[PDB]
Amino acid sequence: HSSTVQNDLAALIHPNTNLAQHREVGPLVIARGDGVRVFDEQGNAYIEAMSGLWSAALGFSEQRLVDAAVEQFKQLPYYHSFSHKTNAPAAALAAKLAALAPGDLNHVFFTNSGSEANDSVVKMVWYVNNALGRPAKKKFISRQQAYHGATVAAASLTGIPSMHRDFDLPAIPVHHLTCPNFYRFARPGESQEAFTVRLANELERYILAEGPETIAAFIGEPVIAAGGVIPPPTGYWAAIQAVCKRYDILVVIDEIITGFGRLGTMFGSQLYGIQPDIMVLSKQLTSSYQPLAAVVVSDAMNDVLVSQSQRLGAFAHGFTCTGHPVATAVALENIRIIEERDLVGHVQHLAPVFQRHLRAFEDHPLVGNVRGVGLMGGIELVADKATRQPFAQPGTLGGYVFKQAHKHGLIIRAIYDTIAFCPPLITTQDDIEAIFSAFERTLADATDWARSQHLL
Amino acid sequence: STVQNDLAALIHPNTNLAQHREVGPLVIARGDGVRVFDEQGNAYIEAMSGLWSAALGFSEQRLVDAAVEQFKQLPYYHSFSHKTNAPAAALAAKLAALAPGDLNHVFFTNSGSEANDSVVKMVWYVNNALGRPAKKKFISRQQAYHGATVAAASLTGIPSMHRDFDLPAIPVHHLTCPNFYRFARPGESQEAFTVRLANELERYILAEGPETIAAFIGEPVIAAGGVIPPPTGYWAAIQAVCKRYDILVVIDEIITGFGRLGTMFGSQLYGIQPDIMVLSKQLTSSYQPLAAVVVSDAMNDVLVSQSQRLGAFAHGFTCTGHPVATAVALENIRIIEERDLVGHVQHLAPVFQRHLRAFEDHPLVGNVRGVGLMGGIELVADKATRQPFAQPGTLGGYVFKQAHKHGLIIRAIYDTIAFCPPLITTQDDIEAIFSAFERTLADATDWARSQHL
Repeated sequence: HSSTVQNDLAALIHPNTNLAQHREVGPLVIARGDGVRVFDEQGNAYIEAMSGLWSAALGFSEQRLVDAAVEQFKQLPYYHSFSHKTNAPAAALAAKLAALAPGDLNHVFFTNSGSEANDSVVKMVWYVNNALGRPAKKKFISRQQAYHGATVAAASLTGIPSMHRDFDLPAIPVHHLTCPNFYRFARPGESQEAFTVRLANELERYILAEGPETIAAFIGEPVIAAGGVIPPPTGYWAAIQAVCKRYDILVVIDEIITGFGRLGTMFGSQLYGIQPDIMVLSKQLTSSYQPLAAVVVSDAMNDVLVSQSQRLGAFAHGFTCTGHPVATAVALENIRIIEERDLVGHVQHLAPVFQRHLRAFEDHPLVGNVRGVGLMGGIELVADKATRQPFAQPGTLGGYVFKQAHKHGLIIRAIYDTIAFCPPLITTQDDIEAIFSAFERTLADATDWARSQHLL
Repeated sequence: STVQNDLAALIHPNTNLAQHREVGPLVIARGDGVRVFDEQGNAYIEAMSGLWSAALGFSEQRLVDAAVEQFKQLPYYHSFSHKTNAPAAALAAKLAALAPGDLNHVFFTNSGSEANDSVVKMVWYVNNALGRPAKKKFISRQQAYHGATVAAASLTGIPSMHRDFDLPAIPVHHLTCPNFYRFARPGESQEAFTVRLANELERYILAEGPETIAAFIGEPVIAAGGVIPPPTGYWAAIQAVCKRYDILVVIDEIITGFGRLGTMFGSQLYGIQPDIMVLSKQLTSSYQPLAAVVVSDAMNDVLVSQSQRLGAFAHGFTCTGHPVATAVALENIRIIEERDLVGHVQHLAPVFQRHLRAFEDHPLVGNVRGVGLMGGIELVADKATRQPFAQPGTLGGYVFKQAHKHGLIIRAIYDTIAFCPPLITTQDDIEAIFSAFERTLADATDWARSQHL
């Protein structure tokens, strides 16, 4: 027990942690960062194959981000954006994001987190529809296994059952479509194109049952990340958009994870041909070196927001650190770096090698499914490959892989019994070989451990 | 280029977005102690510390140094799945020690809004765990401010924050605003007002059913709703009622925290023992986005017992416990303690309050109120009848704009002028503030005649 461990154990409530287990096993203290690696307090190295929380695009020791922070700290360490006040980095970053975003996504509202951002979206949509004299048009459509944040509103949009348990969620009008997961929900011999068609029919039937005039918006990640790295089936996004367009339902695309090159395009929306009305960004926006998120909205949306100020006085919504000069300065440098080094290009060239390494595990006895796009992938472990069936208590094996991978210098994320990989954009071919080498040893240990636990 | 960029692409918080297209932004470029400078080089005394937040002013190098030091070690890591970092852990322990009572467990967020949102979820979670599914309603107050997320803004009780947002969206009741000047009956004492306010709460609980009411939330002093200190005895009475019906007491110190009222926490000044305390703003002087929820041992025990059967506390933000933001909070608090800035406020408060009170007999001023280094000057149309103006906020709106021409940034809360200067404010700064305000108020007296009110 070091000073940090004693302090942690006394006083710190951990997010997304088994708080009871935590009292027994205690924390793992991370002390230092170096490229795609982080080091614990004892000096052990770990390849961070998840970029932290899908977030650390430029790795854990990019000096240029520190420099951008330092530069801005010396000018103006803090000011707000209320009552017409602004600062240069926020304004520049707004314009940058307006330019990068497809279509007429040209207006930016800043928050600290993805959660706050999605919460802001819910409020904006309600506000807009009230302004347009459509009081009934307020319901959001999401999907099972979606993740959209942790505030009451955002977590309501979230569709992972464990994130709702005992939190009285959803607490706002939300309907969750089935998870677009071909491996799990496709019928025998059904094509992806046919699955897409059923998924789109599911959406349309729901709209018609509820009444289109009651449905304001659809929200979705291009690829479902925290829900188990589930890429969409072929044609999914074109079908979903066509239905939304037919019934005047806003399309809200959550690129909190997919944004800034993760899928081999700057935004996942480009890869899947999505034209959002609203796009939400965070994480790789700053490599999480600073808390920042952005809501980008259409000119149409913005026009309604503005027309509301005409009759209501002010847009009565904001956070203290909305537009923080340091956080936005860091985002600007982060984006400069991604463009200048063509890291989107790098991902396109690295993706096939990353995916090939993933696919290598298809024929493993424990592996039921492998899936991935760009530089994000998942390996789902199952009890029986024939019946694609999960384990007695899902997450037992994944939980073990998560712990055991540490002993081989690897940090991954277990989503129940799916192992997730989302390495930094600066990952090299050599880093990939190191990751999967370490994972192969972990999976060997797991194969042993699973037999002695009589799980298979 | 900043203005063109702003006008093209930036949706401003808490701004008239239509007016913004016409007048455009004011670009703030540089900071120096209690001053900020625009792009054109004009100086302004920031008598609001930004948003009640910049405790150590706008150019404290030690905070930058703490940030830089931490950036070079570990610029980012998360606190999920048992992971931790040294600053987060140290800050948790520090806050656990500073907080009164058995407030010993800390959960970190980026904002006050997220923090209060977390509180709502924690309370619901705990009551579900303890087999009380109906016990979920929050009690707040008119003019309260608790944040801008759907849930937090629902707790907020400023009507303009709800307009056209379909809020509240969760079970909440708003008590009358504890504002003696405004809502006392003729010749009523503060002690009597408090008694009615406490009775109001109790009778509401009994009418709704105590088994449906989970928690009370309140700022010790209502800040954003118009710098409204509680009436005498208020907090003792409110606590007694809450205790009687097993209603959690949640104290929002997002603004009052870290010396603002002349004690480290406002809870100490007013003898409040919270079950839950919420902190932000002055926690980092807003140099980094950070907030903290501090909870009792009892609360925490239930959170822990839930992990035993659910497998996880299924709540978190990416930047929960951010090593840089927490590092900065630690240094910020170290600085407040080392310089005894709580002590500084105690010695400066009487001078600050005296300067405020000087305006009591001004023709435009109906009421002056304040505690510690927070104050408000409420402008009215008639001092006799304590009556507001035709459209509230017209005069205050003018004072806000006009003060800029005299190098002063304040905040207009409708027609109440708010003052919340940095903890590092000096006696000289105070004289400069009120000097500039006196000129502003003179301009306002002229402007009010020509507008016929």
